[PDB]
Amino acid sequence: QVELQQSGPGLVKPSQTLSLTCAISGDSVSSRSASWSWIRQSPGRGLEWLGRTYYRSHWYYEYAQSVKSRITINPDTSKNQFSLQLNSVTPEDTAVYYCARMDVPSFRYFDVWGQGTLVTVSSASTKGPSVFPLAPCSSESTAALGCLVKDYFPEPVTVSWNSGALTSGVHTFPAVLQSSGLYSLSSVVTVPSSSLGTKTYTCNVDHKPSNTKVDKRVESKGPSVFLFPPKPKDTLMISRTPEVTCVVVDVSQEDPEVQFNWYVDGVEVHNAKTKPREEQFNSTYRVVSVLTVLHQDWLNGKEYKCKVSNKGLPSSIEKTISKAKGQPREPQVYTLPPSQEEMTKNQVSLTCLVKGFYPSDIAVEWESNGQPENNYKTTPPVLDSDGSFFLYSRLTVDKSRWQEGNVFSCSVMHEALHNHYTQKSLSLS
Amino acid sequence: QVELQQSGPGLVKPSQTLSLTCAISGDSVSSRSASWSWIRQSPGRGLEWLGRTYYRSHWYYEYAQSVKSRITINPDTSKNQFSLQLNSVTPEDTAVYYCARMDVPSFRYFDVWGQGTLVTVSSASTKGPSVFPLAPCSSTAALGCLVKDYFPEPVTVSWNSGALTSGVHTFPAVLQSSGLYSLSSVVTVPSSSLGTKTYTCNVDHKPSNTKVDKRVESGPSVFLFPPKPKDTLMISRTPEVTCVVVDVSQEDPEVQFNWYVDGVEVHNAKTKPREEQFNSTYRVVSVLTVLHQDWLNGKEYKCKVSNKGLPSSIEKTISKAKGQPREPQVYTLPPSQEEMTKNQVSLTCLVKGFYPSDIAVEWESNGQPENNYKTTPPVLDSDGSFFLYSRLTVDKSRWQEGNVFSCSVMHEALHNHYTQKSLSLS
Amino acid sequence: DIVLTQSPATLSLSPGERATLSCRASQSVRSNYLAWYQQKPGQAPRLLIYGASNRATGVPARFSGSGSGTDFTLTISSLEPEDFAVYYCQQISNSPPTFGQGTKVEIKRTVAAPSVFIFPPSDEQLKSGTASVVCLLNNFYPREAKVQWKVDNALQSGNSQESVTEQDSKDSTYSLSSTLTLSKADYEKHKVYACEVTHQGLSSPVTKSFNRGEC
Amino acid sequence: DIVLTQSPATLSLSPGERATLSCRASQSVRSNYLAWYQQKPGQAPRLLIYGASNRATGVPARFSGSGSGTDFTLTISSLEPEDFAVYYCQQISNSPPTFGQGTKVEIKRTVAAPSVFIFPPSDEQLKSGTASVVCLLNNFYPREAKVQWKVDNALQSGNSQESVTEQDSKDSTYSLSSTLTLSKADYEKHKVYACEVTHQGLSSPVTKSFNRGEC
Ligand SMILES: *[C@@H]1O[C@H](CO[C@@H]2O[C@@H](C)[C@@H](O)[C@@H](O)[C@@H]2O)[C@@H](O[C@@H]2O[C@H](CO)[C@@H](O[C@@H]3O[C@H](CO[C@H]4O[C@H](CO)[C@@H](O)[C@H](O)[C@@H]4O[C@@H]4O[C@H](CO)[C@@H](O)[C@H](O)[C@H]4NC(C)=O)[C@@H](O)[C@H](O[C@H]4O[C@H](CO)[C@@H](O)[C@H](O)[C@@H]4O)[C@@H]3O)[C@H](O)[C@H]2NC(C)=O)[C@H](O)[C@H]1NC(C)=O
Ligand SMILES: *[C@@H]1O[C@H](CO[C@@H]2O[C@@H](C)[C@@H](O)[C@@H](O)[C@@H]2O)[C@@H](O[C@@H]2O[C@H](CO)[C@@H](O[C@@H]3O[C@H](CO[C@H]4O[C@H](CO)[C@@H](O)[C@H](O)[C@@H]4O[C@@H]4O[C@H](CO)[C@@H](O)[C@H](O)[C@H]4NC(C)=O)[C@@H](O)[C@H](O[C@H]4O[C@H](CO)[C@@H](O)[C@H](O)[C@@H]4O)[C@@H]3O)[C@H](O)[C@H]2NC(C)=O)[C@H](O)[C@H]1NC(C)=O
Ligand SMILES: [Ca+2]
Ligand SMILES: [Ca+2]
Repeated sequence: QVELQQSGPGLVKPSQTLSLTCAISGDSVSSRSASWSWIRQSPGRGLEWLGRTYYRSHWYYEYAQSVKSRITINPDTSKNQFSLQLNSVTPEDTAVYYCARMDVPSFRYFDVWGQGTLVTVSSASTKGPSVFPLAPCSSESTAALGCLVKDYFPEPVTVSWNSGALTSGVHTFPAVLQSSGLYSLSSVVTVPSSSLGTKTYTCNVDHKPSNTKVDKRVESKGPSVFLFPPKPKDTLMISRTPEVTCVVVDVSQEDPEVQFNWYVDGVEVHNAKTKPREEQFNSTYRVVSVLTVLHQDWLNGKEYKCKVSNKGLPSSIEKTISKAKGQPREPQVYTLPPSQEEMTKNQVSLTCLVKGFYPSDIAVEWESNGQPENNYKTTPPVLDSDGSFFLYSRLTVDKSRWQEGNVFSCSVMHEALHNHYTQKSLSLS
Repeated sequence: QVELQQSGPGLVKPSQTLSLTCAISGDSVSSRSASWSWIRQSPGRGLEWLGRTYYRSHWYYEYAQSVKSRITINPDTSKNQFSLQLNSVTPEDTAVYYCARMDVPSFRYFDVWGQGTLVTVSSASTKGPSVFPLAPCSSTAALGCLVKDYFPEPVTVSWNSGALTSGVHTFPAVLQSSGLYSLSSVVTVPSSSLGTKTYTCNVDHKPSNTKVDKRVESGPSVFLFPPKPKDTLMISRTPEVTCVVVDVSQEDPEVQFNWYVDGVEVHNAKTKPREEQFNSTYRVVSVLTVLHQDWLNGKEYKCKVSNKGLPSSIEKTISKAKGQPREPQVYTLPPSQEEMTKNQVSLTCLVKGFYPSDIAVEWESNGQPENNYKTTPPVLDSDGSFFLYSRLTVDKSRWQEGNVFSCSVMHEALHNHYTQKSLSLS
Repeated sequence: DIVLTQSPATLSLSPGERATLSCRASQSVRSNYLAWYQQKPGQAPRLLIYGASNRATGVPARFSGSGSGTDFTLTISSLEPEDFAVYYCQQISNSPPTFGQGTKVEIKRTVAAPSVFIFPPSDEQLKSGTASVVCLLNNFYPREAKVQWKVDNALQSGNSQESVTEQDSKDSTYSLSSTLTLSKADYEKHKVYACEVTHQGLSSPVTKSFNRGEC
Repeated sequence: DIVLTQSPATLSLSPGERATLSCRASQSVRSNYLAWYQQKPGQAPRLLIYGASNRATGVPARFSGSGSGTDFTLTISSLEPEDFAVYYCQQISNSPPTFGQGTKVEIKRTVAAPSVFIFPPSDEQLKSGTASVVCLLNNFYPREAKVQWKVDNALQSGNSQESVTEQDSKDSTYSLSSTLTLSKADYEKHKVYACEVTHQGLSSPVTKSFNRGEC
């Protein structure tokens, strides 16, 4: 894998010359398939290509019109590198500069990029940072520590903790330019409160422009349950496996090990598959129990009760789920072509109206030429004045595909349909 | 060693008699070289000799001319003591009275003295002190005791029964306008000792027989709703933000609402009285009228809920969805030919690509509203905009007659917040 | 130069949702010369799609490109939290190569209240003549948060600055620092230093404070 | 009676200095019958010199008496801080025995700033209907000190009383108490109670305060 390594100072005095170098590893600067390029990025102007150098039995140079009078990109075949020279810089040249490989004459994509160099146009002198500790003044399991890095110029600084050993819970804030014209930022880390007495925490600040590395030791003085039904498609297909899912969140580390007891119409069952505790990013635990349900049992209105017991709750949390009670009603399925007013667009809407169904549990999918179409959204079921439900499904297709006469189909799975399935086609007349 | 111990009350009413006793240890009251004396001291008159008793094979008595008519000094050979009796006292007799040994005929110096008795000539009654601790509100710390409203002087103040003497300052008493004395006694101690060591001031007021030892130490849920989309979009309508409090108990005090617009408190909200719910809890609603343009410009509305008397609170803040508004595209779709077998058919209105999701959809025909419709909630699309469908059910005969039906949409990103799209059999 | 107009400028979606990003060209672009890039904070753009529809090396299957002429689309079939990035389209059908202005993809997640911490200025900084008091709001969602500085219960204004981290690629949260800057003289004039935080995840504002002299 | 006139009435000297105290008699006094006494606060006078020139029992060598007839002198060769006292001459050459009016010896020392402390009224006293607020100025020199009471930044007048200790026998300092007396009603009307101290040892006045309700 080809690598580009950028070097050169980012701080340039106004009217002076910006000089950067891009060292290539894994490819040749003389490659007949590559173009060795420079691209800059700034908020507001965005990504802007500056130019390229490339060899095709002769060295060629191409530059963006805006910088043509001040730019030079020179290859060096001895060191396998290429440079950027931008003369008479102004504050408008402040940006991140990247070198990049444009490759393959047939595609000309930029597949390999340098790390970028932050270029600041300023007459101000380079100044290394001062670093101060951030420690609490004086119950809580987690503590925060940090370092305040200030009075430096230009950007950037790199901050590490314990020489790079500590990365978890580290937040290094973006720098802010102060009224003094110097930058300031803080780097923080959250650590276990128990470790504060035995473990040391040191921030390391690298400021390459001033060639300084600064070290600073920083010295210091519930559960919820959710019960999910099976997916409507699973209950209606004998080849699919319907399941009810019990999820426990906000389980604490201090009070773990949850007890899962199930009840099918009040009768305890012991075939559930309980997964082990999973630690979350917010330091809590999540536990999941999955109970395979019999297709006909769910469809006949059986009740599935999940009882959860944990030290965090005195009264055991219970949740009960079942299919909606009431007489099942067959859905009517209608396909509607795009409006003629929508034919002015590159993309058109294919509509599927599904109405008169009960219960609201339903599955709607789209297909074309025996393959699933995924660029659709279906509304939730909506209650009609007659107690039944309706919804609409909208498939977005390229106008060309619709105009070509391709047949699109809306498939619906519901318990009140014959063989739990119906399909309705839609194509241009 | 020779010592003199004085006793007797110092408080004497005007015209009455002062009586003090001096007890001798280490010498005899009958000593042929000694004269057993009384001397008083007052600011202004200074040290003044009152007289003596002395034995020279016979008891003799010599008195200062100024007190001769009222004084007696009597020896007691059984107890080795001598007394002072001063009759018909006046305020001019207020002083510290000392007994003393005058010794050696060749020199007649006063080598041994009693501790002194403070004598106050006053008709005022004896009153014991009130003792209060002096401790800071929140390396060296100061503590003390305020000894107030007592009469007469003196009081004796000690710390930890006399164990603590270093850093102790007992101030002179001041006679207050009430005619009662007041003083403070303080001590500075290491701040580190405050947690382990105890500090007690001991106040003794012999006239009132009082000894004081003073230790010196030192539910409900809230939901906040935005205005109805049509209300913010029509200048003739009144948009309002609704703050709802649920799970209020019958015994709970009055629910108080504080409202804020971009942090600025407003006082025009209309709070409705508490209402009991079927589950025996109570529900309270506060409604705040908002200005159309303020809501559309992203102003923040804050409802703070608390109970009268109690200090805790629940806060909620609401404002319009953040993100670039986008104009809805409105398309009307006729019924499917397969639906033409029914007495009633569906007229469809597809509204898509709008942002924010706040929208109102209605139907009309021949300048009159059509109410037999249902609209889906807005659905978030893969491009971050929303879409919905509205379905108007009409009699097939009305559709077939060529009646023109219209889908009306109100959204902030539409010109004049309104658009209408017609649909008829063609 | 060919102009590439990207829509929407910002896209906020939950993990598991489909994302659709549009790129509209001012002039027809030959499909082989239309590419898509993904740029994460502090990194160079990463080639995602080339030749309008070809997945680049190491690019997950959830990313796909489509379109032709002037209308191109990048689809993320099922969003992952690590997909937080700015996505750019790029053309080289006609020289010079040009880029779109990007679509910033933000990841929706459940509301998370910030964990609040207050830091007094160190004795070392105090000796230099400046007192910087720092308030940290850790791992919260949404990004909207209010921080108020109170010095001896008096509300502060114009003497504090805020900085926010970019959305975390794993937990989709933000962190925020608020720094109150005072001279050593103005700092020693008062005792109680407090930062009051207001956020959607907090039922009532959270105050973290310290008393100058107890540190 | 024989009158003894002592001079000077007051003598302020540093430790190590020689102190010369005079006693002049109105009639001739037989030398054997002229004595000197030293009186320290709260104590009886102590016999120092008898028979004009004899040091009494346990009296240090720095004390010496001289003179005859009508002119007597007490000399302290090299003053010690514990020598702070009032010195009296006394005669018994002719009855009745009489005393001089004394010479008060004060000790000079380097300037010492007071350590200031404020005490709120106790809850126990508050119950009785009176609030006594006490300000302490500890171990200072010289005696001159200014104490100002400020209640909600308003200067107080006629509602405070001062009391001073006698010069310390070891460190030659003074201590002072200032007591502000208010009714319970007038006390609960205000919040900030402060005592402001002005002294030679302080570069700028020192203020000690408390907020009623925080105690
Ligand atoms: C005792 O009984 C109380 C009253 O209950 C009502 O009456 C009984 C008989 C039943 O019929 C109930 O179904 C009925 O609600 C209960 O109060 C309810 O408490 C719950 C919380 O426990 C509240 O839930 C919250 O609801 C929000 C939406 O609320 C709107 O929509 C409801 C219909 O869907 C409607 O009932 C509400 O009145 C409300 O309607 C809007 O009102 C505004 C202002 O007037 C109008 O401008 C709008 O047009 C109305 N819109 C509609 C559609 O009509 C949710 O937003 C909210 O969810 C949010 O927070 C949760 C966390 O709590 C998140 O998980 C979630 O993702 C989301 O962000 C929440 O679900 C409910 O609103 C209360 N009902 C009323 C009427 O106030 C008590 O709970 C109950 N106590 C006990 C112990 O049982
Ligand atoms: C610590 O972190 C935990 C983990 O959070 C996850 O990870 C972080 C990094 C972020 O990415 C989070 O966004 C992410 O959630 C938190 O756990 C979450 O707790 C909240 C409650 O505080 C839970 O909310 C509830 O969600 C229900 C819906 O849940 C489905 O959909 C979610 C996506 O929208 C999905 O994340 C869930 O996994 C779940 O998915 C379904 O799972 C079933 C079973 O496997 C499948 O069959 C379905 O196909 C899945 N569906 C989809 C769409 O994928 C809501 O239903 C629920 O609301 C109900 O109750 C409330 C009252 O609480 C009512 O008001 C409301 O009307 C309704 O009835 C509720 O909102 C959330 O699910 C938890 N997340 C997970 C993954 O478990 C902890 O909260 C957090 N702790 C702290 C203190 O910060
Ligand atoms: Ca190549
Ligand atoms: Ca508008």
